[PDB]
Order: sequence, then C-alpha cells, then structure tokens
Amino acid sequence: LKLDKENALDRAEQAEADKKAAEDRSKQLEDELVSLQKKLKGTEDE
Amino acid sequence: LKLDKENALDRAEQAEADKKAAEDRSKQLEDELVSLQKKLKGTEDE
Repeated sequence: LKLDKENALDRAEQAEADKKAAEDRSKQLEDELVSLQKKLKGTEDE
Repeated sequence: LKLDKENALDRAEQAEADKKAAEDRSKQLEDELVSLQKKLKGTEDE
C-alpha cells in the first residue's frame, strides 16, 4: 500500500534526514577535529 | 507504491547505512575530538 511505502519511505526519508543530521554531526566533528587539532596546535605552539 | 515499501525499505537500509556511516564517523570523530580535546587540554594545562 501507499502506507507501506510511506512508512518505508519515512524510514528512508528520515534516514536521509538522519544522514543529513549524522553528516552534520560528522562534518561538524571533522571541522571540530580541525578546530581541536588547530587549537591543540594552538596550545602546542603556545 | 506496491514495491515502494521494498524500494524504500532498501532505500532505508542504504540511507541508514549512510546515516550510520556518517554517524559512525560522528562517533569516530567524536572519539578523535575528545582525544584531541584531551591532548589539547594536555597541551593547555601544559
């Protein structure tokens, strides 16, 4: 049914939204591995 | 519709696989951020 696709799609769509969120978390963490590494090196340089 | 529960379920498996890969990266990056933070603080306290 449309409801089985809608539910499976909600899982897929939400999973894509969750990929966006998971990607936002991981790209932000990578940006923050850079900020932490940069700040680590900020502190290492200091 | 009829096969979309299946296409969307497989899409969800893939979308979940990718939100998971992004989330696994978030966790790995979270561990690295934290490691960098511990090292940053190692260097900041230093």
